[PDB]
Amino acid sequence: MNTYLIDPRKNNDNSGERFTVDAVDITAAAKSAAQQILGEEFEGLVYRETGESNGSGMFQAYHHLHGTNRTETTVGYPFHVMELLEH
Repeated sequence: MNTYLIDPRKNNDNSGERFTVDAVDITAAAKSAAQQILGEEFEGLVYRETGESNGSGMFQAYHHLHGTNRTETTVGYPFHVMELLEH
């Protein structure tokens, strides 16, 4: 298990409020972060907008728009996910 530092960025009006999640890897961390930012009703996934694969970067959540038959839509604004070593 690893720890990741989450900055919700525009999701909290760039207030500077940040928090951590625990996850096995960065993509799992980004999904957990999206669930925390967007609330219990969010079910979806995330894709990467910045950074190297398996490394820190900006992520964007998306989901299937309920009531429709096809196609994804983004949810929320991008947020940052960073590996964090705890002591």
